[PDB]
Amino acid sequence: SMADEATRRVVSEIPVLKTNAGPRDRELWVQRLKEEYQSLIRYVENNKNADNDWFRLESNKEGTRWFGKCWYIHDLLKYEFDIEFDIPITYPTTAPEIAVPELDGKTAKMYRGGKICLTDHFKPLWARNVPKFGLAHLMALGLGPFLAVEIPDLIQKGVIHH
Repeated sequence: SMADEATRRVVSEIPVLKTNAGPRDRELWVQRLKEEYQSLIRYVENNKNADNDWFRLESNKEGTRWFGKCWYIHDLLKYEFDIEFDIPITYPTTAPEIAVPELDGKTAKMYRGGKICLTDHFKPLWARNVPKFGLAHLMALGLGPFLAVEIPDLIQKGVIHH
């Protein structure tokens, strides 16, 4: 499978997550958050080592609301966008909906609130991997490929300015 090798090439050095727990699940949710932060920080460290340090994320105390920033460089100009998502009750079987609010109504590849349309391939890929993928994978496989198509397009069409 090209699909399987492409997934491995992107995520093989991202720590795999273990705990099947969502926000309501008490000590099991605290454990899943340890795995989420472990996976996120290793992904960030690998990104730094590859000159691709492209996002920052923080959460509320309970790890149910995530927010931060992503950066996309195009023709050597850096474009910054605020990002956010809620953790669904049914996480991690259900994937979170990433919002880039400043892009709300600026592309057909997003729905209301600036929520990114995840491919008919990203969702079944998440589903096939439950519960091994987490927020690092959402960034690497969901938001990353979105920006690599849409930011270039929106700069060309004069929708996004520097």
